[PDB]
Amino acid sequence: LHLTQDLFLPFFSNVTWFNPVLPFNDGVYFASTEKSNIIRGWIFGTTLDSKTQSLLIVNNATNVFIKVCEFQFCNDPMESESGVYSSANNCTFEYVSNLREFVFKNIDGYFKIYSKHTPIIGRDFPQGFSALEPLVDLPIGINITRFQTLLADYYVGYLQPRTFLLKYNENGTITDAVDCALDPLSETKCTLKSFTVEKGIYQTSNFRVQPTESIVRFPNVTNLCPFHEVFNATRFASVYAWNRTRISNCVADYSVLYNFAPFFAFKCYGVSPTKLNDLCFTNVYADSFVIKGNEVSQIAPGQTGNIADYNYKLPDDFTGCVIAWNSNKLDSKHSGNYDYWYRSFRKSKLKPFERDISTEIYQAGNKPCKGKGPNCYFPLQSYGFRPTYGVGHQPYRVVVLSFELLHAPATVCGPKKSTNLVKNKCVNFNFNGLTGTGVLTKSNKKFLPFQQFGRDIVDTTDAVRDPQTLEILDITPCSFGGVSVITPGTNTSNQVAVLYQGVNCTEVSVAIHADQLTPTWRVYSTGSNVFQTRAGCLIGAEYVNNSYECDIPIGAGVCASYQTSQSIIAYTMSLGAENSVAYSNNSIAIPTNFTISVTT
Amino acid sequence: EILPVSMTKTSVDCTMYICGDSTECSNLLLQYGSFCTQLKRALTGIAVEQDKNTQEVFAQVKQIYKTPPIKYFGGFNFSQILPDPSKPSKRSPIEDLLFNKVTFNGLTVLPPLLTDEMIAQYTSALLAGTITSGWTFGAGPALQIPFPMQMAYRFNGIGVTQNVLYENQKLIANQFNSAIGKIQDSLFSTPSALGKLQDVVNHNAQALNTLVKQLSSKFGAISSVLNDILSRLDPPEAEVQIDRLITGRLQSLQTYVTQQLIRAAEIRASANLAATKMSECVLGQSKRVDFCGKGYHLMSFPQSAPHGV
Amino acid sequence: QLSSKFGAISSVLNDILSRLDPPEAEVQIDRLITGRLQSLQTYVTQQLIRAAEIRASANLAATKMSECVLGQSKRVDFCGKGYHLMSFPQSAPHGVVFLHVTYVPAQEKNFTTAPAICHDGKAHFPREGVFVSNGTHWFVTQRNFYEPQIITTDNTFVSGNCDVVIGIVNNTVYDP
Ligand SMILES: *[C@@H]1O[C@H](CO)[C@@H](O[C@@H]2O[C@H](CO)[C@@H](O[C@@H]3O[C@H](CO)[C@@H](O)[C@H](O)[C@@H]3O)[C@H](O)[C@H]2NC(C)=O)[C@H](O)[C@H]1NC(C)=O
Ligand SMILES: *[C@@H]1O[C@H](CO)[C@@H](O[C@@H]2O[C@H](CO)[C@@H](O)[C@H](O)[C@H]2NC(C)=O)[C@H](O)[C@H]1NC(C)=O
Ligand SMILES: *[C@@H]1O[C@H](CO)[C@@H](O)[C@H](O)[C@H]1NC(C)=O
Ligand SMILES: *[C@@H]1O[C@H](CO)[C@@H](O)[C@H](O)[C@H]1NC(C)=O
Ligand SMILES: *[C@@H]1O[C@H](CO)[C@@H](O)[C@H](O)[C@H]1NC(C)=O
Ligand SMILES: *[C@@H]1O[C@H](CO)[C@@H](O)[C@H](O)[C@H]1NC(C)=O
Ligand SMILES: *[C@@H]1O[C@H](CO)[C@@H](O)[C@H](O)[C@H]1NC(C)=O
Ligand SMILES: *[C@@H]1O[C@H](CO)[C@@H](O)[C@H](O)[C@H]1NC(C)=O
Ligand SMILES: *[C@@H]1O[C@H](CO)[C@@H](O)[C@H](O)[C@H]1NC(C)=O
Ligand SMILES: *[C@@H]1O[C@H](CO)[C@@H](O)[C@H](O)[C@H]1NC(C)=O
Repeated sequence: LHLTQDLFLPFFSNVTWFNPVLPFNDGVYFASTEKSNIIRGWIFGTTLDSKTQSLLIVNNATNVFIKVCEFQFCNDPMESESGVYSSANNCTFEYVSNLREFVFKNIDGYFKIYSKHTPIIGRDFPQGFSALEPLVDLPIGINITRFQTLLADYYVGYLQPRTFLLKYNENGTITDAVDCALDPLSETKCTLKSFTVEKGIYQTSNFRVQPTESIVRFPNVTNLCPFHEVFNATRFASVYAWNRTRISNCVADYSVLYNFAPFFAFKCYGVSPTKLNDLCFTNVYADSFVIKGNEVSQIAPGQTGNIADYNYKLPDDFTGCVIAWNSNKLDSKHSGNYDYWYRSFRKSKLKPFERDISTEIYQAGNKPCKGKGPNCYFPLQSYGFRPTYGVGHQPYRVVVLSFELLHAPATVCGPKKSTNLVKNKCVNFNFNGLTGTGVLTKSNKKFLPFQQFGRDIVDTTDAVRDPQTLEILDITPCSFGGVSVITPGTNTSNQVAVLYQGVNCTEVSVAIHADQLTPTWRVYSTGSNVFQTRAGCLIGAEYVNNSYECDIPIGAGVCASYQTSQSIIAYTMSLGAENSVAYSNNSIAIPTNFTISVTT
Repeated sequence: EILPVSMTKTSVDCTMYICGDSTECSNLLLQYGSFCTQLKRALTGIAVEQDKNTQEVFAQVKQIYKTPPIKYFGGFNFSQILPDPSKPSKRSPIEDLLFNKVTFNGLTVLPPLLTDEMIAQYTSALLAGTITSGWTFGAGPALQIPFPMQMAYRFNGIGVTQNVLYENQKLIANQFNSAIGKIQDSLFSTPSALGKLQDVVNHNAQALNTLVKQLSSKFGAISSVLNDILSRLDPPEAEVQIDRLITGRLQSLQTYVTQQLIRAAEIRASANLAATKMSECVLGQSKRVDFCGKGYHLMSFPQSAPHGV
Repeated sequence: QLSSKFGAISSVLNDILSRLDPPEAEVQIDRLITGRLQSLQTYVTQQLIRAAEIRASANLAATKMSECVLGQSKRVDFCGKGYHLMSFPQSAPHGVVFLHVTYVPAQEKNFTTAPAICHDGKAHFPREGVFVSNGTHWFVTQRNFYEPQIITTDNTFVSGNCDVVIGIVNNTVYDP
């Protein structure tokens, strides 16, 4: 008995029984039942307008001619003669050779076709079982999203990723596959890896109410950030005289800057999304650099060199993006731009986020240095930025953005529209970049007028207030728990009872009503069969005031059993019979006979 | 004499604990074999072991025995141990003192199968059978016998002739009454009498607290929260961080499960000892030295306690 | 668990070796080794715990055989439900089966009892029986099987006079 997860057709799903362009949702199921031979083939592709390589399939009488060509139309837009079709141009790949069932699957550039031609007796829809064998696997490797039937009484279904339990026969033939998400019983069957279940309690997957909406709440401050002005500054200072530029209280919409300049050195070390707009971070600390060509490699965490030891050093734990672009026509001079200087000598080493300001002559000799003369060199060299230099020596313009991402008790967020707050509802929240799920209620917490978040003994966020409303609210999570299944055995019957452990019956009923529970299968939930007990909510049976011996233990003194009008019943466990001994001042019972009993 | 009998039944959801409802984390966890299945099986085994422990300890009686309305037993008091109808749950005053003296992220505590009222009912039935039918009800059908005659038989059981009891019945009854009275004061004034049960509760609480607290450890990753890492990098880079967090949390779960298994084995041994004591010390007179008390044993009375007897 | 990738390229060493460079192959092999070693450690720990449990069970079985089979035990509900008589072991695969033979009384009968008997102005107590009456006549009998006997001096012993025992009852003790 093999349990496998793959794309399958869900049991008892809606099937459209019939030329529209049906979308190819990563797997389709085709079943045609005719004797007029009207169905002849199929076409596949994305646009199918003679631009991409459209897949062509045709079955004339016995063999399926498979071609990958570029055609506007086929024979399909009193059946006496037809062999002209419409187009078969630009064929880049070639192949040759009742109840016709077909499954078409495409994955990793492989076209898989599963066929099964079972001549069922009659023409009624068969309420039976029949597996499909792999006909051919074509590695043509093309994109397919839409398909149409070809003509000269069929069903179409879409495949979904499910988990199935398959029973292989001694001669390895699949018989009587069972689903794993249809019925509560056909979940315990998958769990136990068997087709027969015994009478008793059985644990299974967990239930969890899903979020309903998603709300994003950011404080209004719509000033755009002066990123472009920093980027489009006319002149940058020396590499050792790098300009720190703090940016705050604005909108960090720098995604537009991707197009203004043709970035060639765009590396992000700590955080690298292409869509870096949902990130809220405190400090940005923009920096301005002017370096040569073969120097951008030195701008990296854990990198050493002349620049790292004398001019500028990056910390090892750097979280930011490094951006550089060519500056030949704006940072060069014909006679040499003798204005950009860099530190070259120093009797010490630099540390991250430090700047050098002293310009005294470096002491390169044992004797004390006073002016030039002996071996004393000025620790400043002017760059000879000429336009005739090579790529490795051409000056470059570099900007360093150092982020500090630790929650968000501060400003500087990307562009994102706000959304109205919702109270008393299991809704995704994005309060100022703090993301999670839960139910938000009114909080009586006395927050001092500087505290933003709030933790608990386990250090989990339990309270938050948004600046746009300045109202404190707690973050109690959405309900969840484990569910159990009650069955009286496969031999006896098939009725089952489910127990949602540790949840209120009203809450689970509300979640069932507005289609909010993850275990999409639903018990019928009739009247007077929803019982509430300390163990949980038991919607599978009715409660009876009679007392019996325990059969299937549930908990808190409640046991379930199958009685006969056959149905499952829940009752309070009985502790045996009752017998009061007739104690008296003068009365003794003496046995008059015995029994020899043997026990194992 | 106090003996632990049971432990809190806990069930842990492996997927929710390791992965905070993230599909990408679940896909990576899926390649780590059947670890979560093993953990769930071990926890279920522990829970059913606890249920069997309490079932074996307290359900040794066949039929529920009811004491007669009039409660004269030749001067013996038997008030602090018999249930008092003038209160809910029908618990004896000593049981009342015992109960009044003692006292999130995928973790669930399952309630015990037998409620405390059922345990109290078993205790009352056992005590009534002991005081009415003597020790005969444990070896077959219950046979009525006056209490002074049962006490005379028990005196004969330790090499003392029965005339002593009929000679000093009043003195012996007064001595027993005073001794049973002093127990209430001993358990009231002294606050640490029930040390072992509270120790078990504290151990379980500490284990749970450590398990929940270790969810905040980075384990050498960017952050301790999955969702932030997911919405911070492309999946290929975030995979390493997800894997590190998964390994750390899985190790934490394995350690917790192993510790719970060892504690469950210890409590199983204690429950077997308690069941043996109830079978021998209560349902009869034991000649084993220093087993049913300190001295020549006469009789015993059980009293229900939270996760113990 | 040998077929689990454990977050690697594959689950077969040969493909990993003959698919990549030595460094990445070494990393993949290290991951696989860690996973498989953890699997072995878990299996060994489980085996140790089960071995301890079975050791306790075997000690209990040895005690039962030493006390219930090789002699008669007076412990209550240790060698069976009821008064123990004997036991017989039977070999079983990876275990043992005990056949406990017990004595169980039945067919109760009600009687009126008295703590003592006062014949010659002196209290009398049964030597090992229980004083019972069938309404008119008084007898002494065993406390586990009804067998009335005529009360006599050789059947009782005298201790004190007739003013201390609460439930003392007039009767006649016939001397032989
Ligand atoms: C280097 O970093 C400093 C510190 O962040 C920058 O400081 C100030 O930046 C503004 C905007 O570029 C400059 O312009 C002035 O802004 C004020 C804003 O209220 C405005 O009122 C003025 O009319 C003017 O537009 C400002 O001069 C500048 N101050 C100083 C002392 O430099 C600076 O711009 C950065 N420059 C670079 C990249 O070299
Ligand atoms: C048995 O013991 C109880 C417990 O002390 C006795 O109840 C006491 O009775 C006296 C006399 O009325 C009261 O002053 C006390 O307050 C009672 N104690 C409690 C705790 O209520 C009882 O008298 C004893 N004898 C019998 C036959 O029950
Ligand atoms: C399996 O193969 C054997 C040998 O060919 C055949 O006798 C048998 O009928 C086949 N099918 C089943 C269901 O046993
Ligand atoms: C801007 O924010 C302030 C403070 O939160 C608030 O009072 C004001 O209504 C907001 N304005 C708009 C247009 O949202
Ligand atoms: C379920 O909710 C209702 C009202 O919301 C409440 O009266 C009831 O006590 C709740 N159930 C439990 C077990 O507390
Ligand atoms: C037993 O004797 C006592 C003596 O105080 C008496 O109160 C009680 O009613 C008697 N029991 C009976 C007659 O059942
Ligand atoms: C005791 O009971 C048995 C039934 O098991 C019966 O055959 C026998 O006659 C009884 N003894 C007497 C003395 O009647
Ligand atoms: C006590 O004896 C009477 C008659 O002697 C009888 O009716 C009654 O059932 C007996 N009590 C028992 C057997 O508990
Ligand atoms: C009691 O036992 C005596 C013993 O001889 C017998 O004669 C008598 O009939 C029995 N029954 C009664 C009611 O005395
Ligand atoms: C027992 O005999 C004594 C002495 O004759 C007498 O005083 C007493 O009343 C008798 N008791 C009964 C219950 O007949």
